[PDB]
Amino acid sequence: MLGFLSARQTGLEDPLRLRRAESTRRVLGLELNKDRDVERIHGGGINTLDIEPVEGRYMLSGGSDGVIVLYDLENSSRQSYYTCKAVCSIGRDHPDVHRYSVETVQWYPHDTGMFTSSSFDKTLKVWDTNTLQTADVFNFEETVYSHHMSPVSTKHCLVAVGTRGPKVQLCDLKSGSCSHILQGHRQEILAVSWSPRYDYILATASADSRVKLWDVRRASGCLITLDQHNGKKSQAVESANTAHNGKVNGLCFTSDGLHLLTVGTDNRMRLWNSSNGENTLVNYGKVCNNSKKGLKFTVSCGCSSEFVFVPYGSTIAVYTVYSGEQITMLKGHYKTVDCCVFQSNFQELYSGSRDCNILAWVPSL
Amino acid sequence: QKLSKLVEELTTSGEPRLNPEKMKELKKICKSSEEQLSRAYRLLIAQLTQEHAEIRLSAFQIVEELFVRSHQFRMLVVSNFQEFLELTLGTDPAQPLPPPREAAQRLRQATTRAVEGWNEKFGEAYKKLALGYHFLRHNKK
Repeated sequence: MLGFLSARQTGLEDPLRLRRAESTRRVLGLELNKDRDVERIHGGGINTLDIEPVEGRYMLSGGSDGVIVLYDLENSSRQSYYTCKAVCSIGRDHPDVHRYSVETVQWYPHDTGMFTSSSFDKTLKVWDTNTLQTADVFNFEETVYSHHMSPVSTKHCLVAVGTRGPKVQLCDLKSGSCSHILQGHRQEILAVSWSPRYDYILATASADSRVKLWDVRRASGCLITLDQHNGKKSQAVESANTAHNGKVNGLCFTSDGLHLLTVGTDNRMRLWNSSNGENTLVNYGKVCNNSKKGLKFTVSCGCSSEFVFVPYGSTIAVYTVYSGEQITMLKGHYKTVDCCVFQSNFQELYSGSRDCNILAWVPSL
Repeated sequence: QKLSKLVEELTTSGEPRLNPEKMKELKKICKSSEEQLSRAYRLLIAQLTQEHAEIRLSAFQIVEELFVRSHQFRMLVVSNFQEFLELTLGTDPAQPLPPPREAAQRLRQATTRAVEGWNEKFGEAYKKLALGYHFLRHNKK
């Protein structure tokens, strides 16, 4: 570290070197901080967490009990020990509270004033953070497994919604049109994720073992359908070209958006070229998931080497994205982990689980 | 060694009762050297994994007394104790299938009472005791 400081100070190395290297070192040293706690408010398992993209100060959390909690992640107290207090909460007494499990919650990108949340009550509610009141509701004919707003699109403000229907619903928060559907999957869509690189590229993963990339502008079906073998087992596309040998219940684009991570109930995680959907054949070993719903996992940002923090049973398994090497397994939960979210400002991780806890993992030293 | 001798002398189910002199001798021996307790856990996993439920009860009581008294098992059960969290989650809760639960219901009640005691006994920063107690109270107490 003193070598790094000296090399930054004298200009041998770009300051970029020290940032990325020290962030990587912090991530490798990621450990359950009993020096930080998250206030327990959910009566049920936390299905989803979302740190706001701008300023990374506030975090949303949706539980199976239907409540939403809005936490402050900044140590506003002068002590080195603090609890991430719950700022707001859509509780059992809020008139608009979800009737059933909140499966996904997402801050509006570009501003912290709005956030959207979907539930097994077949609703995607848009909330005004300041008033804490719903500003819009999108009813769907079938329960929502996942929704996602594009983190990049300054132009369109569509929400891709995956429900048990075989169709992917696109809901325009700009004047409200929830009619658009992308057809081509054959079973429930368990995950949707917009590319962080291209405004209109959407990757949708479903129960039929397929992941499809769509250009929602385009009127002609999916761009690419991810294939495990890239052509070794080639068939007229009616049943082949599966991304996994089971249900694909998780999606995540890498930070730069040039690759796609999909995790499926075949206990595999695969990395795909997001442009031509080619399997990069990164191994990753065996990534244990048996989730019957969407599995929310994240990648690191702004480190020398990219990581992926994937829920592995009751632990969080940390892998290197481009080599597969399992860095470590963060072990602090008591039931299966549903979601982990990465605070890229400080290389911190927050993981929620069915044990009704949100555990913060902070780098040690 | 002497740890195993005391474990055999105490866990024996022919006289399944708490003896204070042996427990204080074990406390003093564990205080004399920390390495006594690191292998003691390995002995206790032998007694938890043993067929007889009374041996499991004895090893649980020995673990609890070393954690609360010796000051060397405290650095095993309240630090570097993910093994302890997993044994708490596997003892009272169902053993992971196919393997089912093998302990007795009286041992389940004893473990519940031990967890309730340890919630306040040593919880300055170890809250997964209380979280596991709540999970039991809402899933497989």
